[PDB]
Amino acid sequence: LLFYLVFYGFLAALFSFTMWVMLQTLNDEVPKYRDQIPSPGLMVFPKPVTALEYTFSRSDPTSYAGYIEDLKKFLKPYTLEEQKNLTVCPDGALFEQKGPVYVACQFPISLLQAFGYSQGNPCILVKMNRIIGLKPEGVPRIDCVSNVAVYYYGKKLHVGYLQPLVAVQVSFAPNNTGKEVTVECKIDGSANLKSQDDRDKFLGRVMFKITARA
Amino acid sequence: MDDHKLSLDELHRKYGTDLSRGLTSARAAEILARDGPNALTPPPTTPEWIKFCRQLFGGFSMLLWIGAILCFLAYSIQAATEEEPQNDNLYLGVVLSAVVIITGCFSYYQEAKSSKIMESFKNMVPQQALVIRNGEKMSINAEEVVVGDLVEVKGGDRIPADLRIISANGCKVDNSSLTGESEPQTRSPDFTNENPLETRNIAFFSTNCVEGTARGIVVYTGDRTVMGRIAGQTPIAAEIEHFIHIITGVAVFLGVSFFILSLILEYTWLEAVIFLIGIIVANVPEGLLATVTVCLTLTAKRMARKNCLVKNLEAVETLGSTSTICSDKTGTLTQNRMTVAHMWFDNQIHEADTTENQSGVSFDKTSATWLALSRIAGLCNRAVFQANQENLPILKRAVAGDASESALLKCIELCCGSVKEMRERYAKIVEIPFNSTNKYQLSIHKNPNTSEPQHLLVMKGAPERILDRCSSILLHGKEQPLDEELKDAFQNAYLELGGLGERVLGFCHLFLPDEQFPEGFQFDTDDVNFPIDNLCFVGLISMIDPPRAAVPDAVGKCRSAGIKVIMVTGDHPITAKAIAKGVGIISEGNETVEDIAARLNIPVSQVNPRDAKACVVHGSDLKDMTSEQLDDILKYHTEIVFARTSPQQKLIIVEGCQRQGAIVAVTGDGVNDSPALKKADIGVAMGIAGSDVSKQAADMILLDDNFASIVTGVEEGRLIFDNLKKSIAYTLTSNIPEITPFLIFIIANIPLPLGTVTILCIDLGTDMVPAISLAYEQAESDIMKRQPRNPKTDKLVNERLISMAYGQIGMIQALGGFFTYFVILAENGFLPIHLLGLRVDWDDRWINDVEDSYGQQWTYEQRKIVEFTCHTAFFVSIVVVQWADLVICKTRRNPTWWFCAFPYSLLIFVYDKVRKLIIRRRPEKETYY
Amino acid sequence: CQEHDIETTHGVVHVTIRGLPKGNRPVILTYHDIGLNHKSCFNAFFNFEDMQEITQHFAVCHVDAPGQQEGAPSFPTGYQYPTMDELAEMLPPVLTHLSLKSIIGIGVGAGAYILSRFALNHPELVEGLVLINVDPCAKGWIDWAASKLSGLTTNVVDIILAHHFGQEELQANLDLIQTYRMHIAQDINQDNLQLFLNSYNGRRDLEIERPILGQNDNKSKTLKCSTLLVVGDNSPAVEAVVECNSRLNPINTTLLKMADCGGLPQVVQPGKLTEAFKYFLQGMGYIPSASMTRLARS
Amino acid sequence: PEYIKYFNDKTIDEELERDKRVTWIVEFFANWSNDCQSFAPIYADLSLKYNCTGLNFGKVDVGRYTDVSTRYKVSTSPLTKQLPTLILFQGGKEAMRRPQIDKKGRAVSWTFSEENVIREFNLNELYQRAKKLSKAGDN
Ligand SMILES: Nc1ncnc2c1ncn2[C@@H]1O[C@H](COP(=O)(O)OP(=O)(O)CP(=O)(O)O)[C@@H](O)[C@H]1O
Ligand code: NA
Ligand code: NA
Repeated sequence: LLFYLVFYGFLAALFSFTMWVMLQTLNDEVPKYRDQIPSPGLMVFPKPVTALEYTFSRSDPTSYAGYIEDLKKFLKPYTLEEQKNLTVCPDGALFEQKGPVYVACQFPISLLQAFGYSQGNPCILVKMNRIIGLKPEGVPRIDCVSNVAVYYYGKKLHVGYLQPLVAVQVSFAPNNTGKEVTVECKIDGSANLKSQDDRDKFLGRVMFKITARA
Repeated sequence: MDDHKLSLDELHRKYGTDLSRGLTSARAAEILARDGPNALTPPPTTPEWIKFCRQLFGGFSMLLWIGAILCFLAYSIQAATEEEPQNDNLYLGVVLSAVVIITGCFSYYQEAKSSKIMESFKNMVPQQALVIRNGEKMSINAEEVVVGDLVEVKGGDRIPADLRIISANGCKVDNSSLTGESEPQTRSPDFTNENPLETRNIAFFSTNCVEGTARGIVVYTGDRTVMGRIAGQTPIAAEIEHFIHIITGVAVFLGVSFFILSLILEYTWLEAVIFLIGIIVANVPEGLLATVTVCLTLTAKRMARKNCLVKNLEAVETLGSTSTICSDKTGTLTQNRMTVAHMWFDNQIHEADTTENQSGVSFDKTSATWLALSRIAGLCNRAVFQANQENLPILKRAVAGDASESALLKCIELCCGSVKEMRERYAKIVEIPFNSTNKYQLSIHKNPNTSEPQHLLVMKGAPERILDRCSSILLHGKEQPLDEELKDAFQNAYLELGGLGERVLGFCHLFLPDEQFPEGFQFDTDDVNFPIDNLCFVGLISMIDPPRAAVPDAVGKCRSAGIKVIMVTGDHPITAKAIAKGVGIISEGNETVEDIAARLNIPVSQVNPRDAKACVVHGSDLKDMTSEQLDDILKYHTEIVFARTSPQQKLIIVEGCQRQGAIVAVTGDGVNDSPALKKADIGVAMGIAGSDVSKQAADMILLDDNFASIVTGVEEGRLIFDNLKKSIAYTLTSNIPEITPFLIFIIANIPLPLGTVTILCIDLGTDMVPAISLAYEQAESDIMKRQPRNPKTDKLVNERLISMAYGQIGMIQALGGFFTYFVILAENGFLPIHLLGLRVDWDDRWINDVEDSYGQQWTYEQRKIVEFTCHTAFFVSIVVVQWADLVICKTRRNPTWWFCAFPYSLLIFVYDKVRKLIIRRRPEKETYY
Repeated sequence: CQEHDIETTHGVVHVTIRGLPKGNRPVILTYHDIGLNHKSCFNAFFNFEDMQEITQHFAVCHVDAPGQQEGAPSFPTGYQYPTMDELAEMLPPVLTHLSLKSIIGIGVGAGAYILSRFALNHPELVEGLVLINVDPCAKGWIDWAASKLSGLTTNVVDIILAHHFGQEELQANLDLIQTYRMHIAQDINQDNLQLFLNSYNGRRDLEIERPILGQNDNKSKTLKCSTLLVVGDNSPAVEAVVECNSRLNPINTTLLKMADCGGLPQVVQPGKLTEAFKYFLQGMGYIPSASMTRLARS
Repeated sequence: PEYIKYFNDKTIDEELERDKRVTWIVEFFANWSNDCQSFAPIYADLSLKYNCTGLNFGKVDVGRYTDVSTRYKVSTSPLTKQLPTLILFQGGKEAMRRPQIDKKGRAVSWTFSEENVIREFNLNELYQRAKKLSKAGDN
């Protein structure tokens, strides 16, 4: 009848103990192995309802809202009041760290100027996958082509990290309105930062389809 | 178109053979070379690789071809529609092709292994033929019979080829092969009918000579013969068929439910179809029937090196459910190697001994009664010395014939000597062969004496059946009338000599009067005219037939195993009871009603039969016993001896035993024992001294004619029911590790621990585990101490086996695979607390920022290389863990950071392998763990 | 008991014959196993009460392997010990020195192999054979490797004890194991004992096959004598004797798988072995006046 | 067991005549008897307790050594039920037997349990006497 209750109930005790022993030989700031994620792929924010296809109507507040509150919530820690407690790292450098306490740099939200949905020039943020370590190579630059207008040590150590964002503004002028704009962003000017794969269409390149309903 | 119309001289002309010695070996070899083997009958068979086509097809193996063809069609459509097609559907088709190819190779090997042994069993007992070659009686293999041989067929003998009968001493053949009639048709050397199929001078191939003797010239051997020119459920198999059906139903239910849930969970149509066909063809118990056949064939091979040749695999499992053995004394329970101990010609125990010198104890040819008895014994015997081993001692010699006859011949040679010359002096006129129905054998000879009446009568047989036809005696060479003063002494001699388990044969002779039987009197076997009654008794003969050396131990094993041993014998109720006590059939304690009527003095009619647990039943009392009267004997008595019983009453005995719900094994070595051999659940024939008819009627052949070999076969077949469950509980263990990944997937919303290709790869590596679990088996120390298995109540598969196999040895292999999955996902960053609710974003191809627990962000195609690593690790870990578990179990009882692999799935085994030892659930399930 | 030392062109065999009288009648010749003498193997069997009805009619000759006797000097360092097949060549001169014309053999383990090889070489000097725990086959390759491994890890006494006795009786029967431990370790010379063990391990193969009726009339190769194969139900040598049950003519060969029995059936079940031996001997024309056991008991 | 001492038919008399102060408790057994196998562990755990210097435990196989079965009047026939036999040897001479042999020469049936050995052989008092006397030998 209920004989399995005692058997299964205490069967998990060995399973839990073996899980516990495994969890105490790991760190909390670095994975044991990390070769599957050797280079960082790219991604577009906000994440559409469909396969990276943005679709909003300019004559509607709710149509472009689902992206506006997403961008506002995501870009909240980047604001001026929430970046005043980080050291300003030199521009163009390769800032490293070795101290027992790690602190990230400052990323001002004023970098991503101009979110243009109502104006007719929607702004979507193209991010970069975070990899623990993996210092970038050459001149990292996100090249986005359709007028397209472009503008780590761990979650525990590098606390306060603010990754470099790139904001892509695809203008919808009256002469070209209602089209399905397909932009092709890609990392350029780098060697470690891979950009060519067959099955992995996102390792370096992200392709989104922005469309405004006239 | 035969030679039944030819003359005796014409047979010599046509075939070039002398009809007194046959064609000699010099031409026999040439004729064998020219025409080939006697029994050709070549059947056509499969070209072998055609069977491979059936192995790589059919059953549930065609679902994988359906899946592979669907995958290839979808690949073709995708390649035609979209440029740069995804090389995944082609790989999917290739994998489900190679899986079936490998599984079919496994099945073909596993079936050829069984077929090799099963065909090996058919050559241990070849068909034999007695041909007269070089003027001597030899026994060639039946395939060497040559057109023109001289073949002699006795009773219960398969006829080797088409014979034209030239001599026949009352021969009747069973022609049911070409007709439907089973009545024995008489055969004579005389032309009877124009049709060769209805004449009396032709005996056909494959028929049986059910009575008598004959001799013929082979006319058609291979395919020119009339036979060569013209061309089922058991409880164990039924149980394993019903179980496979219900488990297949469960498999289809689970596969359909999983396919529906996959469609609900946003699966691809082809992916979900392949998942359903990988679940169905992984949960079905394919190979269970092959494993069962492997077990049966292996254990039939094991009990053939112990002289128990089974003629089919259905007798392998019946031998093991046995609860009654009806055995025959002479040959089976006794060695049939007979030596003389005491003599009875006078009213005294006349001892005898070996070591010819000093005459053996103290006695010689002084007594004329002894002289007459010796002459009678020498003349009545048909056994003769083999013409070899002359320098060997008389006792250490080769004699062909009946064992009692051989002992008598050796005795006469040791005492008087030159029994061949003694028989030459007394030329035999007529001979009446011994029959199990007549219980006697007589002969008439010619007397070269002085006061002889010109005719001599010689008789031997059952002592009490001989005294009943004797009116005179011979004491010290003088004839006296028969009275009680000698009858009490004769019965006392039978009681003392027969009470020692010594076989006594009554010999008697009557001087045939000359005035009634002249020199040329008519002497015919049929319608006897000689005075069978009123003979002169010249004494009995007491010799030993010791029990077989391993038979008392076998009776002890039967007694401890709950098997009833019944002795059916034709000997006296005195000798039979003595032998039953000497072999242990009637054990100490239990006494016959005649024993408890003499331990305390009352008449036997005043004794309650319920006080006696042993009885000796005379065969003449069983002939007037109803079915309800034999029932009161077989169930109220634990030890039954049927003495003075003909071979035709063994049918009544086995029928009465079977009316009690027993599984009867019966022993037979004659044509008259065939209905008993065909009625019994197991029919046992004798491989040394047994008819070709009994060897056909039987389901088993005793290569040594030993009762101990039957018990050894029962002991070996008892080990089938505990090895079949180790296979039904090992084909089922792997199912839970195959279906728990998807259940946990659905419930806990975690990345998939195991995929369809790896699901179909798991059941490949774990497919031969039950097969190798039976070649490395062991034997229990109490297999022969248990009561017989009830085949109608004892079930191979029960809830206590299915529940154990699934919920105790599959839920602990599933955890050992889940450990490898969790760890391979943990070393890469994802912690088990994070891996919960992740399957919605883990499986989203357009969410390429899935947050690692250590802060990293993974692309879809980077997550689905760790996922496939987890799948492959799951498969390999489960397979290697099952193999190592097999080795550890049948060894113990009856590297770089790789602690998460096979290590834990063997560690989790250790805990329940040990903790379960504490429960000791009695109604025991700690044999497996 | 008369003890003889016989020079035998391969060493010297020590034989102890009890019941000296002989004639045209066979004697009983016994050969022991590894770790034993004739005393450690057959001295509580021929002293058994039921056995005394068979030893008044037969002479018993007890054969010791060269050097595996009582009070045996150590063999020289690296002495060339005779093979299992040279041990069976020492028996015909034993028979001629004692004026024996024929024997009935009882052998245990290695003695069964030696007596079987002797009966194969000279079938005219043997009438019957009681073979106990007989291994007709070579050790093999996996077993050879395991022996080479256990030779250094385990003591010779424990090796021999595991050879003789099964796993269950190595723990249950306290006084049997504690008796034969002293028997092996204190009554045998330990250099000659390892010599005998080495010669038995590389024992070659008994060339015997079961005669097939008819076709196999070409040459055949088997024992032409009444064989009684004896093994216990719980002995480590069950499979070896069952392999020896095949490759032997079933016409004259008997297999006794004794129940409730272990490694050495002649010392733990001598009553059940005496009865089988008596019936085996009576089947060949000996002691015909001996009453059937379990009949004279009642 | 290194506490029970197994005897031959030479050594038993040697070690019974070696010391006259010592009490010897010797079991006469045979490897074919099934009763001696049942009494085998009981004797072992009795010697595990009462093994003082003045009281040692012995054993002898009378199934193999038939010269002990005669000098100590222990019947090896299986129809006598004399096996196992427990004999006490106070002062080198027999002081008590189990099972006891009556006038006719038939052994009275006796149950060889642990609780029947200490009581009838006075093992609890032999232990105390021997352990009290042994301290005088070292003084
Ligand atoms: N050659 C022979 N001539 C005459 N009588 C014979 C005989 N061989 C056997 N008998 C007698 O025939 C009787 C019955 O023989 P039957 O063949 O029916 O059973 P059986 O004696 O062979 C013992 P079992 O039935 O156990 O094999 C016995 O009394 C026996 O002495
Ligand atoms: Na399957
Ligand atoms: Na399975």
